[PDB]
Amino acid sequence: PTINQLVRKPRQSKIKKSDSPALNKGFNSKKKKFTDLNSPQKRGVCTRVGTMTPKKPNSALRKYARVRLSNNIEINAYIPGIGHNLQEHSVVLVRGGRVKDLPGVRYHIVRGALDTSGVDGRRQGRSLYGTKKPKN
Amino acid sequence: MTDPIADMLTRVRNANMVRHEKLELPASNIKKEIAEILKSEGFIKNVEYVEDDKQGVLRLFLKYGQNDERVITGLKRISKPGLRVYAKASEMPKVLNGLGIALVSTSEGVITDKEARKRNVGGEIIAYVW
RNA sequence: AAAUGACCCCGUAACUUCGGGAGAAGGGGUGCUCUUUAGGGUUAACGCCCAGAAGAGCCGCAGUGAAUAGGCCCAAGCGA
RNA sequence: CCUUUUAGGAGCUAGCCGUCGAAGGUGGGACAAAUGGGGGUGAAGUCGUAACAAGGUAGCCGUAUCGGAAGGUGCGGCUGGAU
RNA sequence: ACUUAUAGAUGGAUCCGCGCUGCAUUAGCUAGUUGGUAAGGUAACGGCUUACCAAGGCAACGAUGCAUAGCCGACCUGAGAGGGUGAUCGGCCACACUGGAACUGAGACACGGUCCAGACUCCUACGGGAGGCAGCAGUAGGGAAUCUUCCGCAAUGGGCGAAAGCCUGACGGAGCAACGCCGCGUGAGUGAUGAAGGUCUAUCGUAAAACUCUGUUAUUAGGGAGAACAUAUGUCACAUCUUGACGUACCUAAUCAGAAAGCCACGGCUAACUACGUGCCAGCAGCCGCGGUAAUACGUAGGUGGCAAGCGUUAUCCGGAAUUAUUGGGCGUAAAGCGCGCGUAGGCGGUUUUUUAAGUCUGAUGUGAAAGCCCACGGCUCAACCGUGGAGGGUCAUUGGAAACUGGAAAACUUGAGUGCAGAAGAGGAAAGUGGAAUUCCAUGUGUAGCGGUGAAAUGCGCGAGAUAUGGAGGAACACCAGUGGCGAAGGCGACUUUCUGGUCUGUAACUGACGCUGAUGUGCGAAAGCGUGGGGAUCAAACAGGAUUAGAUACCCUGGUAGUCCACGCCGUAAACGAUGAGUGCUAAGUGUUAGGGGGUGCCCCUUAGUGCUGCAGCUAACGCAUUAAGCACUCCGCCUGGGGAGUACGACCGCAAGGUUGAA
Repeated sequence: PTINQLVRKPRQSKIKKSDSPALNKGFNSKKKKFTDLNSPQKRGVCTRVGTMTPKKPNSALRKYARVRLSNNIEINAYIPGIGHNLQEHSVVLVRGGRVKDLPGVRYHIVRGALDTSGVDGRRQGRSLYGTKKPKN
Repeated sequence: MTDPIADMLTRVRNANMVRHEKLELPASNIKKEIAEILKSEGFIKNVEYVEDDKQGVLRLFLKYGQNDERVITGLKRISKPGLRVYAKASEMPKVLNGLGIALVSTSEGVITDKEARKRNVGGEIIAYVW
């Protein structure tokens, strides 16, 4: 803890990397290179539906979504809830980041969000997987 | 031996750890100032000055009080060749809300922590001896 | 078969057994009159021998105006 | 407001010798970017038999040599070796 | 109302200064590097092109390259240092299709100029036109949202004008996006527990009704909030017979009853209430965390904690994050200490007086403005929109007196030193091998049934090896003085016939009167093997030839077997350099084992001027250990470290005979 060589030679900070690096980004075609944006809002347009089986910690069954973002790369999602949207090819409002217990996926759906409304079997949630005009 | 008082300073508290005194130490012209201005408060058995040339010899003879307990509980210098920190005589800090004392050289003779506050004089204000 | 080719000045890659590759590749300059000073040792100094930059001008379609002088680059196979 | 006003010996803008000539134009690899096997990892039919205590040929490190992890040899600091 | 000797001024600035970021995968330095010397010229000195000559000017200190490239009143904000983004808000500057551009200006290469090269939707008897909203719109759009072509000078006059007058597209008039948040308004006097009961089976039920209260939303109405404009009016102080698109606001206004969408998880933390659906079928889940037959989580259902213009989410730095350490950083141990003999620059860099009179002590001064400052307040239906500035504008217009000192820097002190040193140690090192473990070889003094072999045997030397040694020199090591002893910085290390060699220093210090500390320049150099001579076998050890195995072997086992095993020459470096200990200043019980060698000494008692290893007082660190002979407390440098991987894999820069290094985002 000696200060001579401290202006001769400095120190570092910690070492951390931020969250969702292949997110918060809008891929170019005119100038071909991405934008570092951290946008509030964004879209999702669909390529498949997707589902993998081996689930230990829950040990029930539920699928997810394989939705591609701009212009030739693998981007993957998951539908956290009791609502099955047996759909695809949508145009939505993204939710950024991952919910607990799925590795590598960081992209999601807001309730409603211009494509569908949601799993309409919900009426008590009034704020989960599709819930609009709910008597409070 | 480049600081002629350096370790000798805390050697008060690193000699009186269990309140002990067998440590003779070497001198200065401020080892005619380090141990001579707190006898102003009855702090030493005897350091009257150094009685030799070439910055010689001195009995440290550190007075211990009536509660048996560390006259100097702890102590650091914060002023050494290699650590030069110079402040003004105004906000000379509050040395444990004023519980300690300072004995140091000034820009107008020699003072203490009883002078900087009421004379606006001093340079490298040194330590907090208690 | 054609093309490149002499001399002078720029500039020169990957690779390597550090010798090379290499004249790598790429460019640019030369006619004639007149000046200037740039030479030398052959010398008693231009007689004698030339050759060195910087400027002025004159002419043609073309100025080593004829003859004689390496075509380059990238990638495989085989044998030093 | 050049003053043989045409004009001219000079001489001013326009022709003629030129003067550098930025930029574009092409000239080379560095650069390039969606793209055009290493690994990184998957998600389990599969595989060796153990390291943890003289644990099942004791437990490890670099290295003449190892090598589907595990698994075994010479040699350097070794014990983090028990009797 | 003209032109000039002249002015106060305008953007600026001719320019000075600190303002003026990162990339070490970029030091042997650009030929102008050092600066003097030009006819020249910009309101402007002058390598600015040129004018004359010598570079080592550089120099391991960032020459230079070099990647975003505005700054600065703003905003979230700290306790404070300020610390960052500087977008509404820009006061200053880079910038108007493009390369220019002969031009020019009360201010130049000029956003609807002036020409000529380009590729654009294009207009043209194809004179050939030259235009692009980094200036309001709107079109195909890309679109989380990403706006009114509503109006036209009236809030300021630039310019033209002796003047009456303009253009506003400078500035204005706004669908307003519930974007900011507020001004507050959509129910009242309420009500006996009050029902026909919705999780639970008394709960939100003081639910309800049907009675009354406020204007404030809504039927109208008159709606004139500010404010002073102007040659001739009579003689830059200045002015009348000259200022209502929004010009209707404050709209009390009688006022009916003109509802304030709906809240999340629904337990406990992030603050939440219980359950039928649910039998692991769907499935709960801000780090913690839940359904398999009582989800005090889930589907759904009446709400308590926060709420009414508000519900879950979107992601940016702030104190919080003390996971920057300017305030607030580890060393043996997370995630961390030197191969060290070596060691440039310099961070640090003896004692005392010091010549210094710079600076700090701090300060006379200058006291040069701020709208607002460490504050508060006044105009305002309080909130959108303005203001007194006492805090002097932050060494700014003057340099100081305290020598106590980093500072133009004269010395002295010496015991702290190094060569003198008795020399003296120990495996500090270089010493041939006279002699000896003399080796598996074999006629052999001697011979044949064994030298010998084993978890399990073949391996293996006998159709003329043997047993140990009679010649037995040799390939070689001191085998025995050999100890943990101790030279030396770690790797080490063994008779000497000894060929040589330093320091180390044990006692005080003779000389000189600071005789300087970590040490990235350099140099570097450091374990068998990997490395260099051919020797290369004493022949063991790798491979293994080979047997053998409980159910399970090319094997640690086993005779023998080709690098190496017997090395005087090129350079090195990975190891548990597991020594995981980095080095200046002493240290609060000293004894103790004692070391060749010794301060007082003389198979008798010893102290460090000493040295080691310590049981361990004493006190700290962090659970532990150090300890008169200290990780503890005080001045130190190369520095690293600041939760884990993966990560040294794209890729990579420079050393280099070789293992190879030594770099480096994701």
